[PDB]
Amino acid sequence: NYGSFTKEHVLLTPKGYREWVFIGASVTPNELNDDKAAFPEFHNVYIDPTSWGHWKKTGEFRDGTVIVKELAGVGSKASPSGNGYFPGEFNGIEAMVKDSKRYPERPGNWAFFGFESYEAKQGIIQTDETCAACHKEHAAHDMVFTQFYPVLRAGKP
Amino acid sequence: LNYGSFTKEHVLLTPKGYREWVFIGASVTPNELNDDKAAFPEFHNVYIDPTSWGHWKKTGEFRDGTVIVKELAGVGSKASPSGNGYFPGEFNGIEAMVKDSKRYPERPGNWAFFGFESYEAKQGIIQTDETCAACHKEHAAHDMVFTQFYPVLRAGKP
Ligand code: HEC
Ligand code: HEC
Repeated sequence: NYGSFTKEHVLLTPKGYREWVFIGASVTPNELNDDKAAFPEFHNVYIDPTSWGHWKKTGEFRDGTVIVKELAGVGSKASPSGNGYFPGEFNGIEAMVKDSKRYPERPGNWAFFGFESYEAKQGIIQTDETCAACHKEHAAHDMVFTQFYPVLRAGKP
Repeated sequence: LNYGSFTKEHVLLTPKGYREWVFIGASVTPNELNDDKAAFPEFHNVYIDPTSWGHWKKTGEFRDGTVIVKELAGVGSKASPSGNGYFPGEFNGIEAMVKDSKRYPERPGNWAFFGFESYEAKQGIIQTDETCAACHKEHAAHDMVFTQFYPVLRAGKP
């Protein structure tokens, strides 16, 4: 079980998630979003190893699934490989945890967490309006935007 | 504990399970920003093997036996509920590089670079130094790897 939680079932700030299973990266640069992306700017997304094993067998997110979206800045727009976007420095993380026992009234049993900094002890749980509304509305599978996770789409049975 | 499988002629066999290796960073060179034909289209998701990641945490150096896989994917869209930008589509192919001072004593940095004809190919095709190493040698921040674009590596070294 890769998440740890407070008494009130708040996700403690994940550690070592960069050693979890990467499932996809997207980029919303500030310069293409009126100088402020909602989630600036590169997004590197990870699912915990245990939930990955379960996804390879079921194509479903189990209770205990932790997904971390790590934000990084655009570091440059041209390299020897051509023009585009290339990452810079880390900016922070978002996370979501699915758990029908801890979050029985949350849409999809998912809890969404923001993090004040990489130094924070624990996440801040989010109201449904702030995160779950957009994800339920538009994500291809169980409030996870799998249309942007080719690792997931190719790993499911 | 090495992650590269090789023929007897030291040819790297097509890496399997590298999507469970340690992701070190992602970039994108969209076709539309490169004359409709990027050199490596389009998203690049880069992995380093778990043993060499463990060694990199300790030393900030690539051990003998390092395998790095660059997985290419398409731009699947440019707009999503999160904003405008680039979002990946389907998998396009892989590039790889393997460090080995005994198998590859005459290659710059002892790196062998491999292209792969498709995801079905049994093995890679080792590349001449002109085709890959020359660019990597000449611009990569560290030991022919573009660590300026791998924040995972930079933050994970001592
Ligand atoms: C990516 C995200 C992830 C990664 C898993 C996933 O479902 O994709 C997490 C854990 C997370 N966000 Fe989310 N989000 C949105 C989109 C389109 C993507 C994938 C493409 C990309 O990386 O840009 C996400 C969309 C939205 C959004 C639409 C207006 C809302 C308001 C949010 N997301 C809000 C939140 C959170 C509230 C602070 C939060 C903790 C999220 N998302 C977590
Ligand atoms: C990315 C790459 C990687 C990942 C490791 C790394 O050093 O970044 C591999 C294994 C690989 N390529 Fe290379 N390449 C270049 C640049 C700037 C980046 C990182 C930024 C990005 O992802 O876009 C690379 C540069 C170049 C280049 C400059 C003109 C050439 C000709 C090549 N690369 C050629 C090759 C290969 C020849 C077929 C090959 C097997 C590569 N790269 C592997």
